[PDB]
Amino acid sequence: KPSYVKFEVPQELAEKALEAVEIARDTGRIRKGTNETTKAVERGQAKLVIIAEDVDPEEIVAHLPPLCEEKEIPYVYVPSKKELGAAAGLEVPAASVAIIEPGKARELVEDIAMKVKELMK
Amino acid sequence: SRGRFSYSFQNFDPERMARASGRDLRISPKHSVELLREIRGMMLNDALRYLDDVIAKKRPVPMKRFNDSQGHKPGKGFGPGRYPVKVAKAVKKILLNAKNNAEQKGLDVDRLKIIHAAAHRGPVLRGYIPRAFGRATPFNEQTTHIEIVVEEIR
Amino acid sequence: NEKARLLRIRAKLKRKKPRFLRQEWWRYPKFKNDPKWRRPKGIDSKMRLKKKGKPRSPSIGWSSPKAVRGLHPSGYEEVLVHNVKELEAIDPTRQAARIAGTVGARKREMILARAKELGVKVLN
Amino acid sequence: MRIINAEGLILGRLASKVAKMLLEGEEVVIVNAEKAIITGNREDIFAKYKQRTELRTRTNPRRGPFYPKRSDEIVRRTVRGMLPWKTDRGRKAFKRLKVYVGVPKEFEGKEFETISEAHMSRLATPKYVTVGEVAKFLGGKF
Amino acid sequence: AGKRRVTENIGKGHGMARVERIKTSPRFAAFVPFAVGGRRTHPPKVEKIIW
RNA sequence: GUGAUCGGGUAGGCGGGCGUGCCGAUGGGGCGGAAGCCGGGCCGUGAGGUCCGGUGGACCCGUCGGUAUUGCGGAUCCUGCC
RNA sequence: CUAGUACCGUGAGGGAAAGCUGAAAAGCACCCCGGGAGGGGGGUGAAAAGAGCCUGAAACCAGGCGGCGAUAGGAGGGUGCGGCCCGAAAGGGUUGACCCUCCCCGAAGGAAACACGGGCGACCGUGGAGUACGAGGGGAGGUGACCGGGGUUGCACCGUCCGU
Repeated sequence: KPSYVKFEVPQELAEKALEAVEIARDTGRIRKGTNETTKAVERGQAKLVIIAEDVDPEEIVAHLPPLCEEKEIPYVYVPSKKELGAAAGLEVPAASVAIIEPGKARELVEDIAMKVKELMK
Repeated sequence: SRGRFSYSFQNFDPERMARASGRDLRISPKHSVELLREIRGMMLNDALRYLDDVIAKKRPVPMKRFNDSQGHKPGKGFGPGRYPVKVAKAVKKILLNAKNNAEQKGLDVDRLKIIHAAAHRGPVLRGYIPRAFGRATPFNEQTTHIEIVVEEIR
Repeated sequence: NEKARLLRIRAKLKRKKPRFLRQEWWRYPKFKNDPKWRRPKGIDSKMRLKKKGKPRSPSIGWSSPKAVRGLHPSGYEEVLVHNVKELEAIDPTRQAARIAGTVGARKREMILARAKELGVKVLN
Repeated sequence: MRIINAEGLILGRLASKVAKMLLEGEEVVIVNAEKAIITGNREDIFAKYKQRTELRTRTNPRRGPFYPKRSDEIVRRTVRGMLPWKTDRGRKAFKRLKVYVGVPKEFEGKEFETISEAHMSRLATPKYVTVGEVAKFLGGKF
Repeated sequence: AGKRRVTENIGKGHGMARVERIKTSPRFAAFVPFAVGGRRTHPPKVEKIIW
């Protein structure tokens, strides 16, 4: 139970978001990296965002959650940096991601959105 | 069966291919090498015709690697050539074995193509010839292995 | 910082450093299949005379800065580990762990679990 | 391509300039090769070139040397002498050059350069001969 | 040990090294330290002092 | 801390290190796969060390102290293979 | 180990080589081809380890893949700059590869344009100016995925093997 987190995810929409990211990378255009998603949600380019649960130190993405909260972007959690970066399409880990021009997974993506709305409020 | 030896061929598919070998043959490996080069890539029917023409001495085989003191032959591309009859006979037997094996597998014998043909040096059988001034020198037989894989063309 | 600077120095120096091999290692298979350095000792040897156009010989100048000599490129000091009792007495701040190659899978798993608890970096 | 009229130019100085151009990377065409000049006494000059022409390998004349008798080829050979002929760089440079006797139809009414540091008013003494004279003495068709 | 064979050298002017060899076929080298089956150059000796 | 007043080297003298087999002790590994072999990485001026993958199927390594048939390119070297 | 044996010499006498299947023979039943030795399908076994039997190195040979390959000159290499190809992750890297721009400090060293003048001249002196630069030592923002390595090979410069 890390500190800068505020939510909990069941495995079901966890893996749902897994596929969402995998096929978003495949089909549309998406953006992987802490600075990257900072900038996404700053410029207001962010449709859906993901953060990792294996982030040492806790200084690296602590602000992403509040700044997304402020600009009203959906942001969820995923357990392993390894799987995160893998589904992002890399031989390397990865800590936070964002999606753009999301085709083929509107269903999935804004379903995660509504489930996280329910988990939030 | 009795796979005492193996093949240098990689990626063998049993649904499409068939194999045959000849082992410990008392023929020249140099002539084997030169002649298998020429049938690499042919259809079995064409290769059998070629081998019969060689055996009858109606078509020469080019000698590109092992060609010392060798005469040239009539026509275009010659250059040195020979007529290796013994080797051609043994290879004919190997090819017929391969055809049998493919047909008991279930492939079409008119759409088979040779996709692997290679000769290897086998073990030497040692001998001696008497010479002058009290010497005996070696008089040896060099042996050959030959292997063939055929594939069916879609 | 000073250590980062000296690691940079070491990296550059050991990129420029040649591989030190005996006189004619390229000519005979007896030298290609066991490549090593041996001192040339012959009266007429050009590599002994250190003549231009000829490969170089090892010297005490090619050595790395003392503070960073023997360190992993990460920057840590390696310690071979054959069991979990050897894990403690590692300082996770400057030491890291390398598990020995003869350790079986049963213990590999245990050592990795305890290292995860203690927060010790395992390089393999 | 730079086109140079060799009329009244000193052969060696011309050749030095041309070799440098070919090495720097330019295509060159020399015209009026027969009208270039060589300074000094006729007997010494002619003796040099005849001695050049009678040099051959004693065991086989198909292996050279092959020093020239014609004027365009004399000029070409001098330039070749000023290059690194034993390297690929020199061979490519030498391929970038062409030499012609007189002016062929293809170059008529065109811009002809001139090399100022080669010119015979520069000279004082009148002892000089012509490359065409040399070719005629050696037996060249021009 | 190594000192049992009877040997002969054929000497010089034969294209070969001057090496003691046995007299009957197969005429292999014998007795000397660098021959296979020969005496060992400096072997362990029971007269050495341990105490 | 000092070195403008140290930094080539044949014969040759002196100092410190790497590697190999067995013993007394000590710490350890191995059918969840030892030695050996093939291919690749990292450290080390270097002699060399260690890790990854593959092949293999039963033993092996580190440190302290002792001991030795203890390190090969060459002898018109020896044995065997090509 | 069927060794003072085989074998050599008229004879006294001389004198080799040669160890290891598997826990168990469970040592390949049955079918097609071949004159046959054998090949191919099938079987035993944890594993072919198949008696031409533990492991199975190097030299050498054949085929496949990659790079070069018929205007070309040095003992087969060294340094530097490029082209074609390959990738493990034990090396690194989205917790930021490479690259682009701007701010600060900066050793020894050190410009040019330009204003005047000296010299027959090639040039020089003065001020510009110890400025602009400058190995390197720090910072800030744009970018978003390679790098290090390896095989072979092109261009330029250098290079007459080893032991005595």
